[PDB]
Amino acid sequence: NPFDPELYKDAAVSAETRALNTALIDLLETSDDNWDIGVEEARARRDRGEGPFPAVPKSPRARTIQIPGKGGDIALRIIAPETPKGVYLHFHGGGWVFGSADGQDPMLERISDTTGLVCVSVEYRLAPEHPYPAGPDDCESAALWLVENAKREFGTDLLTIGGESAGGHLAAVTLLRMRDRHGFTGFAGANLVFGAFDLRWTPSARSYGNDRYLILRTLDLEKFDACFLPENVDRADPDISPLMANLHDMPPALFTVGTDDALLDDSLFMHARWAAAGNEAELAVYPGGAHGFVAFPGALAASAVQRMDAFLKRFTD
Ligand SMILES: [Cl-]
Repeated sequence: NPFDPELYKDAAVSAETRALNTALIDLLETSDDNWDIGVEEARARRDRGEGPFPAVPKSPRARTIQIPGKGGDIALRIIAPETPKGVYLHFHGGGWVFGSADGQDPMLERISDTTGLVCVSVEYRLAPEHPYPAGPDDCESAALWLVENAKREFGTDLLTIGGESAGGHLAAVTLLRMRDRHGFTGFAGANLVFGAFDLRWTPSARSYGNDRYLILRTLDLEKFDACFLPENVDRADPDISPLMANLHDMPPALFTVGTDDALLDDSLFMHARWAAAGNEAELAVYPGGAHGFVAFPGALAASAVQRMDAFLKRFTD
């Protein structure tokens, strides 16, 4: 199914999806570029709800747990059911530069209500103020804290992980760190939503181009790279590009991606290697889907959401 070539042709893109993408492109090309206004101003504009996209409401159910990290306290954002059936450890996207733990409360609340999972979203340090390995260090600190304390805090030891884009990257990096550095392979499932797994940039990431500002341009990836990775690094390092890693004994994973995404190849490649290492692996490909398409209205996003939430719910009983 996800390798049906028809899935990748223009004909498979619904009228609704094409129209949404066209409007998003226009919206983004009309508004000031984030790289033109600079990082801090771009964050500040999103903060006061002034960005291309309308602000995202915060849940009154959200509460915060400060845990210790290498660079100080790390904020863990919590949305919990009355009786948690497990934990969803979540990492926001934003190219290791933008986004926040409190930037997607509606989604987290939806996940928690449907799955019965307590959602824990991590405020990991952001580049370029705090380049690699700061972000990954904080995500590892969170995962470690959960393994140690989830029973006490939430009355459960069932752990899942997930994230969008750079958050998907971080989810994979964190899984591999927990296995390699701490001998822990106890996560039950991984929700990897259009993540970046090869920071050398896969073919589709290099060739997507900038002529069409559909959420994510090749330019954006190049800028994220410059912020996140010091000159000192080797992008082939498995801690930097999880696609390069030995993937043995990883949890079941769902890879969710649209065909109109610069990072398409990242999900296709990571899926293939995930399966080839002997793990359970599902690839869900959505025709015409933009990068970040699951946040938008419309039937295509709704279908991806149903699939992802059902995937997470599976690991609870
Ligand atoms: Cl066609």
